[PDB]
Amino acid sequence: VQPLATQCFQLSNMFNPQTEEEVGWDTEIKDDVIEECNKHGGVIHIYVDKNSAQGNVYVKCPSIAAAIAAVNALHGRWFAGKMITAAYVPLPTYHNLFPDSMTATQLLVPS
Amino acid sequence: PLATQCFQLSNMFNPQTEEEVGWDTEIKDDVIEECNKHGGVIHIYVDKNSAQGNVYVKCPSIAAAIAAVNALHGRWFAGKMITAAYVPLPTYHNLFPDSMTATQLLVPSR
Amino acid sequence: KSRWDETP
Ligand SMILES: N[C@@H](CCCC[NH3+])C(=O)O
Ligand SMILES: [Cl-]
Ligand SMILES: [K+]
Repeated sequence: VQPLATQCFQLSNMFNPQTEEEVGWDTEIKDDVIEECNKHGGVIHIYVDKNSAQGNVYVKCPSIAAAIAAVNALHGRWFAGKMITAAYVPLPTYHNLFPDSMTATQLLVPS
Repeated sequence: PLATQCFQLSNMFNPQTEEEVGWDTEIKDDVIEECNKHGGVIHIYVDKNSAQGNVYVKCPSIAAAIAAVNALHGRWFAGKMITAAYVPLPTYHNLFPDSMTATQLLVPSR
Repeated sequence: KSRWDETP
Protein backbone atom coordinates (compact mmCIF):
# COMPACT_ATOMS: atom_id res chain seq x y z
CA VAL A 1 0.00 0.00 0.00
CA GLN A 2 1.79 3.08 -1.33
CA PRO A 3 2.20 6.13 0.98
CA LEU A 4 -0.15 9.02 0.17
CA ALA A 5 1.20 12.13 -1.52
CA THR A 6 2.47 15.00 0.64
CA GLN A 7 4.01 18.38 -0.16
CA CYS A 8 7.44 16.86 0.32
CA PHE A 9 9.40 14.19 -1.48
CA GLN A 10 12.79 12.58 -1.95
CA LEU A 11 14.11 11.70 -5.39
CA SER A 12 16.70 8.93 -5.62
CA ASN A 13 19.22 7.93 -8.31
CA MET A 14 19.58 11.54 -9.46
CA PHE A 15 23.42 11.29 -9.37
CA ASN A 16 26.30 9.19 -8.07
CA PRO A 17 28.87 11.22 -6.08
CA GLN A 18 31.59 8.63 -6.71
CA THR A 19 31.43 9.23 -10.46
CA GLU A 20 30.13 12.83 -10.91
CA GLU A 21 32.84 14.53 -12.97
CA GLU A 22 31.47 17.97 -13.85
CA VAL A 23 32.36 21.00 -11.76
CA GLY A 24 29.17 22.46 -10.34
CA TRP A 25 27.11 19.34 -11.02
CA ASP A 26 25.02 19.52 -7.87
CA THR A 27 23.95 23.11 -8.43
CA GLU A 28 23.10 22.23 -12.04
CA ILE A 29 20.78 19.55 -10.70
CA LYS A 30 19.17 21.98 -8.26
CA ASP A 31 18.55 24.59 -10.92
CA ASP A 32 17.33 22.02 -13.43
CA VAL A 33 14.85 20.51 -10.95
CA ILE A 34 13.57 24.02 -10.13
CA GLU A 35 13.15 24.65 -13.85
CA GLU A 36 11.19 21.42 -14.30
CA CYS A 37 9.00 22.21 -11.31
CA ASN A 38 8.29 25.56 -12.94
CA LYS A 39 6.74 23.80 -15.92
CA HIS A 40 4.32 22.24 -13.42
CA GLY A 41 3.30 23.47 -9.92
CA GLY A 42 6.51 25.15 -8.77
CA VAL A 43 8.65 24.53 -5.73
CA ILE A 44 9.30 26.28 -2.39
CA HIS A 45 12.37 24.39 -1.10
CA ILE A 46 14.98 22.11 -2.61
CA TYR A 47 18.19 20.48 -1.33
CA VAL A 48 20.62 18.37 -3.32
CA ASP A 49 22.53 16.14 -0.89
CA LYS A 50 25.80 16.01 -2.73
CA ASN A 51 27.25 13.31 -0.47
CA SER A 52 24.35 10.89 -0.77
CA ALA A 53 25.38 7.52 -2.16
CA GLN A 54 21.86 6.97 -3.48
CA GLY A 55 21.61 10.34 -5.22
CA ASN A 56 18.97 12.01 -3.08
CA VAL A 57 17.34 15.32 -3.91
CA TYR A 58 14.82 16.75 -1.42
CA VAL A 59 11.90 18.86 -2.69
CA LYS A 60 9.01 20.73 -1.05
CA CYS A 61 6.22 22.02 -3.25
CA PRO A 62 3.53 24.58 -2.40
CA SER A 63 0.68 22.00 -2.41
CA ILE A 64 0.19 18.28 -2.65
CA ALA A 65 -1.18 18.73 -6.20
CA ALA A 66 2.07 20.53 -7.08
CA ALA A 67 4.17 17.77 -5.56
CA ILE A 68 2.29 15.07 -7.47
CA ALA A 69 2.93 16.94 -10.74
CA ALA A 70 6.65 17.36 -9.95
CA VAL A 71 7.01 13.72 -8.86
CA ASN A 72 5.26 12.51 -12.01
CA ALA A 73 7.48 14.63 -14.24
CA LEU A 74 10.78 13.64 -12.57
CA HIS A 75 10.32 10.01 -11.53
CA GLY A 76 10.51 7.43 -14.31
CA ARG A 77 13.47 8.98 -16.08
CA TRP A 78 16.53 6.73 -16.32
CA PHE A 79 20.04 7.75 -15.18
CA ALA A 80 22.97 5.33 -15.57
CA GLY A 81 20.60 2.41 -15.82
CA LYS A 82 18.65 3.22 -12.65
CA MET A 83 15.19 4.75 -12.50
CA ILE A 84 14.66 8.11 -10.81
CA THR A 85 12.39 7.20 -7.97
CA ALA A 86 10.33 9.38 -5.68
CA ALA A 87 9.23 8.78 -2.12
CA TYR A 88 6.93 11.16 -0.27
CA VAL A 89 8.25 12.42 3.05
CA PRO A 90 5.91 13.17 5.96
CA LEU A 91 5.84 16.90 6.68
CA PRO A 92 7.22 16.61 10.25
CA THR A 93 10.10 14.44 9.00
CA TYR A 94 10.93 16.92 6.22
CA HIS A 95 10.73 19.92 8.53
CA ASN A 96 13.08 18.24 11.03
CA LEU A 97 15.64 17.58 8.28
CA PHE A 98 15.18 21.08 6.79
CA PRO A 99 14.03 23.55 9.43
CA ASP A 100 14.12 26.54 7.04
CA SER A 101 11.55 24.82 4.80
CA MET A 102 8.82 25.12 7.43
CA THR A 103 8.11 28.86 6.99
CA ALA A 104 8.88 28.95 3.26
CA THR A 105 5.65 29.70 1.36
CA GLN A 106 6.79 31.68 -1.70
CA LEU A 107 7.61 30.01 -4.99
CA LEU A 108 11.20 29.75 -6.23
CA VAL A 109 10.57 31.38 -9.60
CA PRO A 110 13.73 33.03 -10.95
CA SER A 111 13.22 36.71 -11.70
CA PRO B 1 29.81 19.55 8.12
CA LEU B 2 32.31 17.75 10.33
CA ALA B 3 32.96 14.12 9.33
CA THR B 4 34.02 11.89 12.23
CA GLN B 5 34.27 8.21 13.21
CA CYS B 6 30.91 8.44 15.01
CA PHE B 7 27.29 9.09 14.13
CA GLN B 8 23.74 9.08 15.38
CA LEU B 9 20.89 7.47 13.45
CA SER B 10 17.39 8.79 14.23
CA ASN B 11 13.82 7.69 13.47
CA MET B 12 14.95 4.03 13.61
CA PHE B 13 12.12 2.91 15.92
CA ASN B 14 9.45 4.30 18.21
CA PRO B 15 8.08 3.23 21.59
CA GLN B 16 5.56 0.82 19.98
CA THR B 17 8.51 -0.99 18.30
CA GLU B 18 9.64 -1.94 21.80
CA GLU B 19 6.61 -4.18 22.42
CA GLU B 20 8.25 -7.17 20.65
CA VAL B 21 10.93 -9.29 22.27
CA GLY B 22 14.41 -8.68 20.87
CA TRP B 23 13.39 -5.60 18.88
CA ASP B 24 16.65 -3.84 19.67
CA THR B 25 18.77 -6.81 18.63
CA GLU B 26 17.00 -6.82 15.24
CA ILE B 27 17.91 -3.13 14.85
CA LYS B 28 21.54 -3.59 15.97
CA ASP B 29 21.97 -6.51 13.55
CA ASP B 30 20.49 -4.52 10.68
CA VAL B 31 22.89 -1.65 11.34
CA ILE B 32 25.83 -4.03 11.61
CA GLU B 33 24.89 -5.81 8.41
CA GLU B 34 24.76 -2.53 6.52
CA CYS B 35 28.02 -1.25 7.99
CA ASN B 36 29.69 -4.46 6.87
CA LYS B 37 28.93 -3.56 3.26
CA HIS B 38 31.09 -0.46 3.81
CA GLY B 39 33.79 -0.13 6.51
CA GLY B 40 32.40 -2.08 9.44
CA VAL B 41 31.48 -0.95 12.96
CA ILE B 42 33.13 -1.28 16.39
CA HIS B 43 30.51 0.12 18.79
CA ILE B 44 26.74 0.45 18.67
CA TYR B 45 24.19 1.60 21.24
CA VAL B 46 20.45 1.36 20.66
CA ASP B 47 18.94 3.97 22.92
CA LYS B 48 15.84 2.29 24.30
CA ASN B 49 15.08 5.44 26.31
CA SER B 50 14.75 7.78 23.27
CA ALA B 51 11.25 8.42 21.85
CA GLN B 52 13.06 9.53 18.68
CA GLY B 53 14.52 6.11 17.84
CA ASN B 54 18.21 6.89 18.26
CA VAL B 55 21.06 4.53 17.49
CA TYR B 56 24.67 5.56 18.18
CA VAL B 57 27.49 4.15 16.04
CA LYS B 58 31.28 4.23 16.04
CA CYS B 59 33.27 2.99 13.05
CA PRO B 60 36.98 2.09 12.92
CA SER B 61 37.92 5.17 10.80
CA ILE B 62 36.42 8.39 9.59
CA ALA B 63 36.41 6.89 6.08
CA ALA B 64 34.34 3.93 7.34
CA ALA B 65 31.85 6.24 9.06
CA ILE B 66 31.47 8.47 5.99
CA ALA B 67 30.82 5.43 3.82
CA ALA B 68 28.08 4.30 6.26
CA VAL B 69 26.52 7.74 6.75
CA ASN B 70 26.33 8.48 3.03
CA ALA B 71 24.69 5.08 2.51
CA LEU B 72 22.24 5.42 5.43
CA HIS B 73 21.16 9.08 5.64
CA GLY B 74 17.86 9.49 3.77
CA ARG B 75 17.34 5.75 3.72
CA TRP B 76 14.02 4.21 4.66
CA PHE B 77 14.03 1.81 7.62
CA ALA B 78 10.95 0.00 8.98
CA GLY B 79 8.69 2.36 7.05
CA LYS B 80 10.36 5.62 8.17
CA MET B 81 12.98 7.95 6.68
CA ILE B 82 16.19 7.79 8.67
CA THR B 83 18.59 10.62 9.34
CA ALA B 84 22.28 10.31 10.24
CA ALA B 85 24.31 13.02 11.94
CA TYR B 86 27.99 12.98 12.80
CA VAL B 87 28.93 13.02 16.48
CA PRO B 88 32.23 14.63 17.45
CA LEU B 89 34.76 12.06 18.58
CA PRO B 90 35.24 13.55 22.04
CA THR B 91 31.46 13.84 22.44
CA TYR B 92 31.02 10.15 21.64
CA HIS B 93 33.93 9.14 23.89
CA ASN B 94 32.49 11.22 26.74
CA LEU B 95 28.98 9.78 26.28
CA PHE B 96 30.17 6.22 25.63
CA PRO B 97 33.53 5.81 27.30
CA ASP B 98 33.57 2.05 26.66
CA SER B 99 33.73 2.81 22.92
CA MET B 100 37.25 4.18 23.42
CA THR B 101 38.82 0.76 23.68
CA ALA B 102 36.47 -1.16 21.38
CA THR B 103 38.44 -2.40 18.37
CA GLN B 104 36.91 -5.67 17.25
CA LEU B 105 34.62 -5.38 14.23
CA LEU B 106 31.07 -6.34 15.13
CA VAL B 107 29.07 -9.14 13.54
CA PRO B 108 25.28 -9.88 13.62
CA SER B 109 23.84 -11.88 16.54
CA ARG B 110 23.47 -15.64 16.12
CA LYS C 1 16.02 -9.98 5.39
CA SER C 2 16.63 -6.54 6.93
CA ARG C 3 14.09 -3.72 7.29
CA TRP C 4 16.28 -1.35 5.28
CA ASP C 5 14.32 0.12 2.37
CA GLU C 6 11.05 -1.03 3.94
CA THR C 7 8.40 1.44 2.75
CA PRO C 8 5.56 2.49 5.07
N1 LIG D 1 -0.55 18.57 -14.17
C1 LIG D 1 0.86 18.73 -14.50
C2 LIG D 1 1.14 18.10 -15.85
C3 LIG D 1 1.18 16.60 -15.77
C4 LIG D 1 -0.01 15.91 -16.42
C5 LIG D 1 0.42 15.07 -17.64
N2 LIG D 1 1.22 13.85 -17.30
C6 LIG D 1 1.27 20.21 -14.48
O1 LIG D 1 1.45 20.80 -13.41
O2 LIG D 1 1.41 20.84 -15.55
CL1 LIG E 1 9.28 9.23 8.15
K1 LIG F 1 8.20 10.97 -15.80
